[PDB]
Amino acid sequence: QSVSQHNHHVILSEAASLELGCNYSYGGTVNLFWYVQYPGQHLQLLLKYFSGDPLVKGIKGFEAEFIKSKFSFNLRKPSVQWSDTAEYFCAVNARRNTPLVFGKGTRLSVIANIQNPDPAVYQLRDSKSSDKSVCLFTDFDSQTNVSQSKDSDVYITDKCVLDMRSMDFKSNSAVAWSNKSDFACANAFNNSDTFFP
Amino acid sequence: GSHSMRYFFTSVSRPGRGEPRFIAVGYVDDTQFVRFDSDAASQRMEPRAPWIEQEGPEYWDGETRKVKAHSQTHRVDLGTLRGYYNQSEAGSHTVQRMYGCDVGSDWRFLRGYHQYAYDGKDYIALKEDLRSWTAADMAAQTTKHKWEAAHVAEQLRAYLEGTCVEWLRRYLENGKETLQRTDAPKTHMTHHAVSDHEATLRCWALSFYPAEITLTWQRDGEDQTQDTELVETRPAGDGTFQKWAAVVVPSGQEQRYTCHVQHEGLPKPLTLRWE
Amino acid sequence: ITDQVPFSV
Amino acid sequence: GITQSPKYLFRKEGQNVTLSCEQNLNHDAMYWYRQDPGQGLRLIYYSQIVNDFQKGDIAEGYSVSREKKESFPLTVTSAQKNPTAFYLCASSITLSSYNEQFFGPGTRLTVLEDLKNVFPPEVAVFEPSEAEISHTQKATLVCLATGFYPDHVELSWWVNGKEVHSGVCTDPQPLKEQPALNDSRYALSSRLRVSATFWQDPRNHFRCQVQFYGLSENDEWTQDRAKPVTQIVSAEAWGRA
Amino acid sequence: MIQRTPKIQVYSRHPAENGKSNFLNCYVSGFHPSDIEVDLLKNGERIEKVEHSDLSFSKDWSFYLLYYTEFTPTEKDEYACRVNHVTLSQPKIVKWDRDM
Repeated sequence: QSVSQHNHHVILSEAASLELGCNYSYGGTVNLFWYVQYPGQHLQLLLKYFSGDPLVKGIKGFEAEFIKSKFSFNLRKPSVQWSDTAEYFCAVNARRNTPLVFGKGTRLSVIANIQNPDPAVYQLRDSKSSDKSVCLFTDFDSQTNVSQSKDSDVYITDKCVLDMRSMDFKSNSAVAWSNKSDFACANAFNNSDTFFP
Repeated sequence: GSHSMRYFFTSVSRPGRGEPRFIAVGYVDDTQFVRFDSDAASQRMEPRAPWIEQEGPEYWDGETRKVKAHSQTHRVDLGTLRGYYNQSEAGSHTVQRMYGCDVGSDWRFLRGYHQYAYDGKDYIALKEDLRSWTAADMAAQTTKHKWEAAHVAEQLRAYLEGTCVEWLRRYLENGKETLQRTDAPKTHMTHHAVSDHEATLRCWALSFYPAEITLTWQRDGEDQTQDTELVETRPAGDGTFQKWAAVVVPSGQEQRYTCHVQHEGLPKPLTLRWE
Repeated sequence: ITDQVPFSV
Repeated sequence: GITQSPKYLFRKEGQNVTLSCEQNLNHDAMYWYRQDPGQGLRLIYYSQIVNDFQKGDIAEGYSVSREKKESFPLTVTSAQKNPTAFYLCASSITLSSYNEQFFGPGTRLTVLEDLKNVFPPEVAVFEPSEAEISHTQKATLVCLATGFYPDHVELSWWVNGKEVHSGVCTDPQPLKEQPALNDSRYALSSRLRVSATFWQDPRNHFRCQVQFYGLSENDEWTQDRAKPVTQIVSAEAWGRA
Repeated sequence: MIQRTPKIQVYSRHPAENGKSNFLNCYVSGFHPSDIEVDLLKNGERIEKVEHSDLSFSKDWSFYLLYYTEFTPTEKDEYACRVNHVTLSQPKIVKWDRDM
C-alpha cells in the first residue's frame, strides 16, 4: 500500500496554474486527504474527501478531483499566489484499520513577481551605536542570482522575499557583512543599473 | 419485502484471567454469514453462508482487522465503564453493541441504528436522525458529551446510509437464491386429551423462512387468547424456523377452533381446523 | 461489511 | 491540542532520550513520524487506543508506550544512529479513515558529541538608511544573530508589543561563521520592511527576538564562562524623525 | 446488574421417525449474562460431539444459542437437555417430548 506523488519539486511563476498529481495503489474504497506544511509551521489539513462530489473544493482556492476509476486525487489551483509556497502531502486511508499513508510530498516554489524592480545596495548602521554595519542588496529582479561569499571573512546570505501585505509590495533582499578593514558595501555584492548611494 | 444487515458484538470481561471474550456475528435478514470468536484457533473472521464464499482474501483481511479493532475498543470500554459506576475490579461485566441498516422492498435506504449496552441494559444509542444520541443514565451522558464533541454520528451516518446499504444490496444479489427466497411454513396440528373434558390442540409451523410469522386462534371467528400457549420462534438448524401455538379446548368442541397462519411465503393465509 | 473501529466510551 | 518535546534537543553517543507527546483532544489514536528529506513522513509507531501500539515502517531502534490516553512517549535508543532527525507526533479521534490527523509542532533531534562548543547568540538590529528612505519611501530593518551553536534558534519581530509577520522574511538556514570547520558557529539574518512614514515616528518601538535552544538546568556545566542555557536574546530599535 | 433466566426448548430439526437420521436441537434464549452451560443427554449420559451456534442477542439484549447434534431416534432412547446458568439454583433438565 503506497501513495505516489510524481513531481517532488515544482517551480511556478505567480498567477500560473497548479497541478499536483497523486496516485495510490490500494484497490478498495478509500478516503483521501491533502496536507500542506508552510515553512516554519505545522502540518495541517488542506482538504479531504469525506463522501459525495468527486470535485472537492478547499480553502485558498484549492480543488481536488477524486477519480475512482484511475485512483487519482490530483490537486489543482488556477492561479497560484506567492503565499502558496510550501510542501504538499497526499494521503489515503484504506478503511482496513490501517494507519493513514502519506506520499513523499511535493515542494512548491512560487517565483515572486517584482512589479517595479529598483536594484540598490544600502549601508545600515547598528542600533546600539557600535560602529558596526551591514550591507543590504534589495529591490532586484527575481531572476537575479545572489552568489555566495568568495571569502570566509565575508558573509553573504541567500536572497530573501518579503511581502508588505498592506501595500501589496514584494521585494528581494540579501545581507552582507564582514569584520575586515577594506570591506565596503560598494564591493560587497560584486560577485553577482544598480543604484549605489 | 424489506431487508436488513446487522452486526452483533459481545465482550465479557474476565478480571485477572486475561483479555475479554469477544464474539461477533453478522446477519442479512435472518441468515448469519460471518463470525468471529476470540477463543477460536483461527483468530480470523470466518464465513457462515455459501454466498459470502465469493469474496476474495482481501475481504477477509479487512474484516478481520476491523473486527479485532472492535474488541480493542470494548476492552477499554470495560475498564472505563467500571470507573463510571464505581465497580470492583474483580467482577465480570458485559458490553454489547449492535448496528445495521434496513432497506425497503425497493432496496432503498429505510433506517439505520447503532446501539450500545452495559450489563444487559441500554447505555447509549443513535437516534433515527443519525445525528444525536440517547443516553440511558448519568454515566452515559459523559459518553454522549464525548461523542457529540467529536462528531462521531457523522462518521456512523456515512456508513449506515452508505456502505451499509451498498453491501446489503451486494449480499442480496450474490445470495438471491437463498436470501430472496421465501419458504412457506409446512403446517400441521396435533391433538392430546388433557382430561376427560379437556383437549390440547397444538398448531405447528415448520421449515419456514423468514422467521416473521403469526399464529392466532379463533373460537367462532373471533380471536381468542384465554388459554392460548405460544412459544418463541426457534431455529431448526438448517436456515429455517419453527413455531407452534396451543390451546386447551373443551372436549367435543374442537370443530369451532381455528388456527390462522400468516407468513410472507404464503400467497393466502392458511386456516387450520381439527376436523 | 463491518463499520470501522468505533470511538471509545 | 497536541504538545510535544521542544522544537530542538540533542543527545550524546550512547545516551537514550525520550520524546514526549500529549494531547487533551480526547483522541484514541496517536502516531509518531520521522520526516526524512526526500522520503516524507515515515511511520515509526502508532497506537489506536490506550494500552495498544503497533510498529510502523521504521520502528527499528525505537520504543514507545501507551499507558495513558493523553501521552504517547517515544524513546530513541542508542541503537538509532542518525546524526540528525525530525520527529512528528500526531493524533486522531480514531484510526478510522474519516478522522484526519492533527500534528504537533515537531522536534529536531541532533547528536551533539561535545557540549564545549555550545554558545548563545548575540543579537543586533541595524536601522534603515536615509538613502533607501529617500529613494523608495520605505525602511528596511535588519536583525543579525551571530555566534551561536548549534543552529537551534527561532527569530521573530515585535512592533509596539505585537508580533508582526507582514514584511518579514528570515534566512531559511543559517550560515557558518567559519565555513571550513565542522563545529563552526552559525549566524542568522532577518529583515522587517516598513514604510518610511512608520519608521520616522519616534513612538514606534521595534524589537527582534531570538529564542535559543541550548543546555537545560538539568545539564552540567564545568567551564569558566556562563552556562549557555536555553534563553531569549533580543535587540530593540526606535523610530527617528 | 440484571439477570434473566434462560428459556429452554428441546426439539428435532425434522419430524421424528424411528430409524431416520435427524438433529436434536436445544434452544436457549432470553438469558443474561451470556455465561451458560448446555448439554444434550441420551439416556442420562452426555453426548460427546455437540456443536453450538455463535452467540447473538435480541432487542432486549438477552442472549440466545442453539446446541445441536446428529442422531437417529429409536423407540427406547430418551433424550433431554441439561442447562446450567447463574440464575438457576440447580441444573435444569428438559426432556424431549416425542409427541407434542
